[PDB]
Amino acid sequence: MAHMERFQKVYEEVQEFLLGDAEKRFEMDVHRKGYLKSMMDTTCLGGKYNRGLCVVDVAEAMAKDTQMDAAAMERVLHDACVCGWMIEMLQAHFLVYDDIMDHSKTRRGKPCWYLHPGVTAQVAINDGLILLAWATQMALHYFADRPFLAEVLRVFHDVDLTTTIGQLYDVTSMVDSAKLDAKVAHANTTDYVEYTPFNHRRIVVYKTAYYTYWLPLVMGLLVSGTLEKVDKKATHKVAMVMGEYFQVQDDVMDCFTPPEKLGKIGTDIEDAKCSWLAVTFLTTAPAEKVAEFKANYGSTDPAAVAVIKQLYTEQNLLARFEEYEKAVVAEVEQLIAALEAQNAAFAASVKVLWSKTYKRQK
Amino acid sequence: MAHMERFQKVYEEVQEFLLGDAEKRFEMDVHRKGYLKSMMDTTCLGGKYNRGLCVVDVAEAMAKDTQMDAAAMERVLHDACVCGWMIEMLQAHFLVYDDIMDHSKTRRGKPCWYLHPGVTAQVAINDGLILLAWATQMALHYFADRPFLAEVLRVFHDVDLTTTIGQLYDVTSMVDSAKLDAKVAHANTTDYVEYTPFNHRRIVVYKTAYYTYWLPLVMGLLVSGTLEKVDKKATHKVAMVMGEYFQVQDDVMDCFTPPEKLGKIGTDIEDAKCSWLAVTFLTTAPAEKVAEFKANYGSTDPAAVAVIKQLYTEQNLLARFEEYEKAVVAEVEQLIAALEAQNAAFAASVKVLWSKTYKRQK
Ligand SMILES: CCCCc1ccc[n+](CC(P(=O)(O)O)P(=O)(O)O)c1
Ligand SMILES: CCCCc1ccc[n+](CC(P(=O)(O)O)P(=O)(O)O)c1
Ligand SMILES: CC(C)CCOP(=O)(O)OP(=O)(O)O
Ligand SMILES: CC(C)CCOP(=O)(O)OP(=O)(O)O
Ligand SMILES: [Ca+2]
Ligand SMILES: [Ca+2]
Ligand SMILES: [Ca+2]
Ligand SMILES: [Ca+2]
Ligand SMILES: [Ca+2]
Ligand SMILES: [Ca+2]
Repeated sequence: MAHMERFQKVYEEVQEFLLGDAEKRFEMDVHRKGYLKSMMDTTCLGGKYNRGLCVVDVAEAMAKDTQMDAAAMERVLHDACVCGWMIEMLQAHFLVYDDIMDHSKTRRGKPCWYLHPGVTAQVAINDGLILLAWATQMALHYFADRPFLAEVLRVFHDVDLTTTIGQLYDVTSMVDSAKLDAKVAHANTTDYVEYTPFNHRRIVVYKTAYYTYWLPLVMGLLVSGTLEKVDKKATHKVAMVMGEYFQVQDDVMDCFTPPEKLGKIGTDIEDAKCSWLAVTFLTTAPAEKVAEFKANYGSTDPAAVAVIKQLYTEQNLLARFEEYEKAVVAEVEQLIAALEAQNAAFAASVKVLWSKTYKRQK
Repeated sequence: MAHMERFQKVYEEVQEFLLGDAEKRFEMDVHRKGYLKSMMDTTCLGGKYNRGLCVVDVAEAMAKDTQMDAAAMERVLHDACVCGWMIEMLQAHFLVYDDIMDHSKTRRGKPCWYLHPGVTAQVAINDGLILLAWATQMALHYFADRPFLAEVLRVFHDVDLTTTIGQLYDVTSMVDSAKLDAKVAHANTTDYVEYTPFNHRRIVVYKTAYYTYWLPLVMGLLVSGTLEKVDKKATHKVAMVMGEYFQVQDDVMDCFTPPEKLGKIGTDIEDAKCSWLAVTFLTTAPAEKVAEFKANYGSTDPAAVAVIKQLYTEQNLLARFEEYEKAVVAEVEQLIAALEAQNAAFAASVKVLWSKTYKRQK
C-alpha cells in the first residue's frame, strides 16, 4: 500500500550502506561483496513485508496525529522504514535458520538459502548471523543521534530472545519433555500426551506473536515518539491475539493450501509438529481416529501423510478453523474498539495490520 | 587469576537470573529450564576464560588508578564480571556454531554441543541463538541504569558483526573467490593462488582479534568509565597484533599440539583451511615440496594428513613460528611501552593479557 515504494527505496539505501561499511571496515573484497548482496536480496526480499510496512503505517498514523513540519515527518517515515527493515532482516535471519532446522526445500517460491548449491548449510549457518548483526548495525548507524535508539535496541533484543525460546518450544514439542537430556537420544512421542491447547498457544505466542505483531507496533510507536500515548497492556494483548491467529492460519495453510500458492512446502505432518490441526484433531476426534492418527503421524511416507490429511478432512478441521476465526474477529474487534476510545490514531493503524491478516490466503 | 572466585560466583548469579527471567516472561517449564541450564554450563564453561577475566583485570587496574572508594570499586568489579560473561557467552555462541560448521568432535575435552545425542545440530542451531541473545540480556538487565550501557551494546554488536565477516573470510577461503556464486557449487582450490599472507591476516584479524583482544580491553575501560584516558588507536593496534599472533598459535597447535592437551581435534589440514602454517609453508618451501603438499592437503585420509605434517616439519615451520613470535614480542613491547608513557595502569593490564598469551600451550 501507501508505503511500499518508499520502503523499497530505503532497502536500496540500507543495502548500499551495509555493503559499503564492510568495504570500509573489514577490507571486504568485490567478490564477497557481491555474494553478500545476493544473500541479502535472497533472504530479505520476496515476502509480504507485513512486519516492515506496519512500522511505517503505525509511525505515520502517529506522526499525522502530532503537529510537525515537513522535514520532521520525512524523518519519522525514513526512520520508520529503517526500523521496518531491522524487522524484515530479523525475519530473514529466522527463516534461514528455521529452513535448515526443518530441512525444508522452498521459501518464497525459491529454493531455501542453505539449499543453494553455492551456499550449503555450512555457509548458510554463518550467513544467518550476518543478517541478525546487520539489523543491529542499521539502528546503530541510522539512529546514532535519536532519543529512541536505546529503547529500539532493548525491544528488538528482547523480541529476538523471546522468539528463540519460542523456537525451543517448537523444536522440542514432539519429544516427551520429561526425556530431554543433552546426553541421551530421544525418540519422538507415540502417545502425544503433550499436544495440548496450552502447549500450542505457548509455542505460537513466543515463536511468532512477539516478532510478527508486537515488535512492528512498538517500533512504529518508538520512532514516532508516541509509545507513552497508548495503553501498553492493551497493545500487548491485541498483538498476542492477532499473532496467535496468524500462526493458527499458518498451521492451517501448510496442510490445506498448495505449496505453490503459499511459496513453501510445509512438513508439519512428516515432522509430527504440535500444530493447531494436530491439537484440534487430537482433542476432538473419536478414539479409533485418534489411534489411526498416532500410527500415521510423524512419517515421511507420502501414504501416511495422505491418511492424516484425510483424517483432518473427515474431522472438519477447516470448519473448526472457521469457528475459531469468528471468535478471534469478535475479540480483535472489541480490543480495537477499546483502543479506539483511547487513541483513535493508533487504533486505525491496528485495523490496517488486522486487515492484512484476517482471512489472508498466503 | 586474582578474580576467578568472583568471576565464577557471578556466573551462578547470572545463570539464575537468566533462567528465572525465562520462567517469569516465557512460562518456561522445569524440563526445558533444566535443558537450558545444562546447555549453558556445557557451552559457556571449561575454557580458559582469558576474555572474561581480562575485562575484570582491566576494570580493576583503572578503578585503582582513579582512586575509587570501596563501594564504587565493588560495583565496577561486579559490572566487569557481567561484561566478562557477555564475552564468554559470545564465545560460547561462536563455538557452538563453529563446531557445527567445521563438523568437529570435541570442544574443551568434551563432545561438541551438536554431537550430544540429545541435542543434534537441529537443536544446537537454535541453542546457539539463545546464547547470543542472553549476552545482550545481561547488559539490558544489569546495566539498565548505567550510562555506559549504550556504548557496551554498540561495541558488543559491532564486534559480533566483525567476527561473522571474519568467519565468512574463513569459510570461503578454500574456494576460488571469483567463483563465489550462490547458484553454483564451488570445488575446493587445487592451485592455492589465494593462500597468501594478506588473506590469512584478513581472516584472523576479523574472526579472532576483535572479539578476543579488543572487545575485552574496551569493555574493561567502558565499565570503569576510563575509555577516555587511553590512546584508542594504540589500543586497537596492540589488540590487532596480539590477536593475529593468538590466531597464529591456534593454527600452529592445530597441527603440532596433541588434541588431548588441546581439548579439541582440529581438521585444518583435512578441510585445507587458510592457516598460518600452510600460507607460510607455500611461500617458503620449494616447488617439489609445494607440489607434494597440493596433492595431500584437503584430504581426510590419515596418510595424506601425515604427509602434510611431515612437509611442515621438514620446512621447519615450528622454527619460522619462533622467529615470527620474536618479531611480535619486539612489537608488542614497544606498543605497551608507548601506552605506559600515557597511562601506566592500562598498560599493566595489557601486559597481564599479553603474558597469558605469549608462549601459551593451549
Ligand atoms: C529461529 C526462529 C524461527 C522462528 C520462526 C517462527 C515462526 C515461524 N517460523 C517458520 C514457519 P514456516 O517455515 O514459515 O511455515 P514454522 O516452521 O511453521 O514455524 C520460524
Ligand atoms: C562463527 C563465528 C566465528 C567463530 C570462530 C572464530 C575464531 C575461532 N574459531 C574456532 C577455531 P577452533 O575451532 O577453536 O580451533 P577455528 O575453527 O580454528 O577458527 C571460531
Ligand atoms: C511467522 C511465520 C509464520 C513465518 C512466515 O512469515 P510470513 O508468512 O509473514 O512470511 P513472509 O516474510 O515471506 O511474508
Ligand atoms: C579464537 C579461537 C582460537 C577460539 C578458541 O578460543 P580459546 O582458545 O580462547 O577457547 P577457550 O574459550 O576454550 O579458552
Ligand atoms: Ca518452517
Ligand atoms: Ca519450524
Ligand atoms: Ca508453518
Ligand atoms: Ca573449529
Ligand atoms: Ca572454523
Ligand atoms: Ca583452530
